[PDB]
Amino acid sequence: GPHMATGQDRVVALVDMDCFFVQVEQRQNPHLRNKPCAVVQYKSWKGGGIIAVSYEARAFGVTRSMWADDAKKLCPDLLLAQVRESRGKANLTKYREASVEVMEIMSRFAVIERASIDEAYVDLTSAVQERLQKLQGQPISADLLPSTYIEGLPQGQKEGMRKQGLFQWLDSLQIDNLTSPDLQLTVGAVIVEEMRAAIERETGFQCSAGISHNKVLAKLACGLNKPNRQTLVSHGSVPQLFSQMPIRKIRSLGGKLGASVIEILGIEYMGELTQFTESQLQSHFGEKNGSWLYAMCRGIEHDPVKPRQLPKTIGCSKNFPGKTALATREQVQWWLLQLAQELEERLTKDRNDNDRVATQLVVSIRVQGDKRLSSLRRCCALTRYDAHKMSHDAFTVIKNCNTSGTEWSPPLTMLFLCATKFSAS
DNA sequence: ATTTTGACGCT
Ligand SMILES: Nc1ncnc2c1ncn2[C@H]1C[C@H](O)[C@@H](COP(=O)(O)NP(=O)(O)OP(=O)(O)O)O1
Ligand SMILES: [Mg+2]
Ligand SMILES: [Mg+2]
Repeated sequence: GPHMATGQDRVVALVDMDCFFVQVEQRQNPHLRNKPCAVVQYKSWKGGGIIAVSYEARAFGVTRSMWADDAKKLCPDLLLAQVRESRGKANLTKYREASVEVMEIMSRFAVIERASIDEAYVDLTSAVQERLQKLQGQPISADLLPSTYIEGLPQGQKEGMRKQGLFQWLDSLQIDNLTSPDLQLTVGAVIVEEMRAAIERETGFQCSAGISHNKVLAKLACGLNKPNRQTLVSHGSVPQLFSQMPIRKIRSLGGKLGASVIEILGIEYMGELTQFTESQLQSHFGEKNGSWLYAMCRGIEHDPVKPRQLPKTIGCSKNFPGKTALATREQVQWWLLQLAQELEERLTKDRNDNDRVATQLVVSIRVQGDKRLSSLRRCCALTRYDAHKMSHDAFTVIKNCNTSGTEWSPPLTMLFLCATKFSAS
């Protein structure tokens, strides 16, 4: 009763860009706007691999991971934009720079945690408290929430339903109680509307957002009404929402651990987890996972929004599939150099922009035949931003993987260089 | 022969 926490202490949002790389290319090239279109990497093999897909193209069944040649069979008028290639490899600079544009706008509203190239969590608890004091007991108008859905409502056309639900929600709010979690979430949603409007005004990019009491629910909420909408998931919405929510839809449960929860417990939906004790869950999934599941299935999570706007590592990777695997010393050294040159460029820019220097270089390879993604992953000192030195050091750290009696055996199917362990500069 | 990343957990 009175002593059981309900995980309603924070307001957390997750903002995620809609079909991000596609919007970057559509801003650049107006001919692609409002069209079925996709972003691809490479072009020779089956037209290139798709990494982002506009919503118009998704209506035809185009998805990420599809070869463009196959996507064209589903959507003959599909337009394509190709990722830049530099030094023989895909170069994602344009998208990293566009991400910085968006993150810098979001950071004006609150401290953000960069969760990926196109999404960030926001802890709005303080901003909501400030806005609630500003409002001075004033009711919140539906006009302040023009793109907000309230999950679970209405109860008891698309835009018509959205407005019905929002009206039910606002009608039910206790505006004069500044500690009401539902009121706090609603003010959070007002702020997120302002943030999303700022992003669109200042970059041209549209996005979706989730507003809830924690990161997992905010992330889940964000996807419920993509694109170009935001969704509020209240604590009270959790039992119904989770009662038919596949376990795999919750962040971190989309892989092996989620599969094991389903198999071991004989359940399908997140809400079914409430029928196990914390000790039972810890017994099957470990102390950490068990406690996390016990709270999460009740809508409770405590993972903080970490104050981190910049990536913690800077890496460069290339696969060499099938017959393109690297089989000569000259090939291996040339490609290590290419990767190191891109890495040097990004590191030098990072040092100038962000007042830090990486101190460790991680080298990873895969050998043809090896079932593992990586055959070797070894570190060495990163003491100077110099591509020839980094490539020589990477070769030094991997040369013993070569069985060859000038020849490289087994052929290499992947090279990877990653700068880590940043210090202030 | 989707690829190119990037955060975090385990031992
Ligand atoms: N498997 C992959 N490999 C490479 N790049 C990828 C990728 N998945 C995504 N990206 C890149 C390309 C993506 O544009 C970007 C963000 O990924 P999302 O947020 O998961 N998907 P999007 O924003 O496109 O659509 P929406 O969120 O509206 O559903 O990351
Ligand atoms: Mg996105
Ligand atoms: Mg995303």
